[PDB]
Amino acid sequence: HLNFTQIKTVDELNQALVEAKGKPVMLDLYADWCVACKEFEKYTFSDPQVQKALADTVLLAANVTANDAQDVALLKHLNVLGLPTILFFDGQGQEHPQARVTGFMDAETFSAHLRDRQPGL
Repeated sequence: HLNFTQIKTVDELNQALVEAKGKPVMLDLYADWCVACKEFEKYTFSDPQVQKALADTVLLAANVTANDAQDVALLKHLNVLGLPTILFFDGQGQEHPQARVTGFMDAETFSAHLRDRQPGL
Protein backbone atom coordinates (compact mmCIF):
# COMPACT_ATOMS: atom_id res chain seq x y z
CA HIS A 1 0.00 0.00 0.00
CA LEU A 2 1.08 3.58 -0.78
CA ASN A 3 1.08 6.05 2.14
CA PHE A 4 -1.51 8.74 1.45
CA THR A 5 -1.99 11.72 3.74
CA GLN A 6 -5.70 12.31 4.11
CA ILE A 7 -7.03 15.81 3.52
CA LYS A 8 -10.69 16.75 4.08
CA THR A 9 -11.13 20.34 2.97
CA VAL A 10 -10.01 22.84 0.34
CA ASP A 11 -7.74 24.60 2.81
CA GLU A 12 -6.17 21.41 4.17
CA LEU A 13 -5.18 20.71 0.55
CA ASN A 14 -3.85 24.24 0.16
CA GLN A 15 -1.88 23.95 3.39
CA ALA A 16 -0.52 20.60 2.27
CA LEU A 17 0.52 22.25 -0.99
CA VAL A 18 2.25 25.07 0.85
CA GLU A 19 4.02 22.58 3.10
CA ALA A 20 5.14 20.57 0.06
CA LYS A 21 7.14 23.43 -1.49
CA GLY A 22 9.85 22.02 -3.76
CA LYS A 23 8.25 18.58 -4.07
CA PRO A 24 5.84 17.03 -6.60
CA VAL A 25 2.36 16.36 -5.23
CA MET A 26 -0.38 13.88 -6.15
CA LEU A 27 -3.96 14.10 -4.95
CA ASP A 28 -6.09 10.97 -5.23
CA LEU A 29 -9.86 11.36 -4.84
CA TYR A 30 -11.80 8.27 -3.77
CA ALA A 31 -15.04 7.06 -2.23
CA ASP A 32 -16.06 3.69 -0.81
CA TRP A 33 -18.84 3.44 -3.41
CA CYS A 34 -16.37 3.97 -6.19
CA VAL A 35 -15.62 0.70 -7.97
CA ALA A 36 -12.81 1.93 -10.20
CA CYS A 37 -11.11 3.71 -7.23
CA LYS A 38 -10.69 0.32 -5.54
CA GLU A 39 -9.38 -1.11 -8.84
CA PHE A 40 -6.72 1.62 -8.67
CA GLU A 41 -5.74 0.67 -5.11
CA LYS A 42 -5.78 -3.04 -5.85
CA TYR A 43 -4.16 -3.22 -9.29
CA THR A 44 -2.26 0.02 -9.77
CA PHE A 45 -1.13 1.72 -6.55
CA SER A 46 -0.09 -1.81 -5.61
CA ASP A 47 2.40 -2.06 -8.45
CA PRO A 48 6.10 -2.18 -7.35
CA GLN A 49 7.17 0.12 -10.20
CA VAL A 50 4.29 2.54 -9.73
CA GLN A 51 5.26 2.81 -6.04
CA LYS A 52 8.93 3.38 -6.87
CA ALA A 53 7.89 6.17 -9.27
CA LEU A 54 5.98 7.99 -6.52
CA ALA A 55 8.74 7.51 -3.96
CA ASP A 56 9.56 11.22 -3.79
CA THR A 57 6.07 12.51 -4.42
CA VAL A 58 3.87 13.97 -1.68
CA LEU A 59 0.78 11.77 -1.57
CA LEU A 60 -2.58 13.23 -0.59
CA ALA A 61 -6.04 11.72 -0.76
CA ALA A 62 -9.57 12.84 -0.09
CA ASN A 63 -12.33 10.49 0.96
CA VAL A 64 -15.53 11.92 -0.44
CA THR A 65 -17.70 8.91 0.41
CA ALA A 66 -20.11 10.96 2.54
CA ASN A 67 -20.71 13.61 -0.09
CA ASP A 68 -20.98 16.12 2.73
CA ALA A 69 -20.67 19.90 2.42
CA GLN A 70 -16.87 19.93 2.67
CA ASP A 71 -16.56 17.06 0.17
CA VAL A 72 -18.75 18.91 -2.33
CA ALA A 73 -16.93 22.20 -1.77
CA LEU A 74 -13.65 20.42 -2.44
CA LEU A 75 -14.94 18.80 -5.62
CA LYS A 76 -16.34 22.08 -6.95
CA HIS A 77 -13.19 23.98 -6.02
CA LEU A 78 -11.18 21.42 -8.00
CA ASN A 79 -13.70 21.11 -10.83
CA VAL A 80 -13.91 17.35 -10.33
CA LEU A 81 -16.85 15.76 -12.12
CA GLY A 82 -16.47 12.06 -11.39
CA LEU A 83 -14.40 9.38 -9.66
CA PRO A 84 -11.74 8.21 -9.84
CA THR A 85 -9.87 11.45 -10.39
CA ILE A 86 -6.19 12.06 -9.70
CA LEU A 87 -4.66 15.54 -9.78
CA PHE A 88 -0.98 16.48 -10.05
CA PHE A 89 0.86 19.48 -8.61
CA ASP A 90 4.37 20.73 -9.39
CA GLY A 91 6.94 22.00 -6.89
CA GLN A 92 5.22 25.40 -6.64
CA GLY A 93 1.91 23.86 -5.57
CA GLN A 94 0.29 24.61 -8.93
CA GLU A 95 -2.00 22.01 -10.52
CA HIS A 96 -1.45 20.64 -14.02
CA PRO A 97 -4.99 19.76 -15.19
CA GLN A 98 -3.53 18.29 -18.37
CA ALA A 99 -2.12 15.53 -16.15
CA ARG A 100 -5.45 14.59 -14.54
CA VAL A 101 -6.48 10.94 -14.56
CA THR A 102 -10.24 10.40 -14.81
CA GLY A 103 -10.77 6.67 -15.20
CA PHE A 104 -9.03 3.45 -14.20
CA MET A 105 -5.48 3.00 -15.49
CA ASP A 106 -3.72 -0.31 -15.09
CA ALA A 107 -0.16 -0.44 -13.78
CA GLU A 108 1.47 -0.24 -17.21
CA THR A 109 -0.77 2.61 -18.33
CA PHE A 110 -0.29 4.66 -15.13
CA SER A 111 3.48 4.15 -15.21
CA ALA A 112 3.46 5.62 -18.70
CA HIS A 113 1.19 8.46 -17.59
CA LEU A 114 3.53 9.40 -14.74
CA ARG A 115 6.60 9.19 -16.96
CA ASP A 116 4.97 11.27 -19.69
CA ARG A 117 2.90 13.79 -17.70
CA GLN A 118 3.78 13.98 -13.97
CA PRO A 119 4.64 17.61 -12.99
CA GLY A 120 7.37 18.87 -10.69
CA LEU A 121 9.79 16.01 -11.25
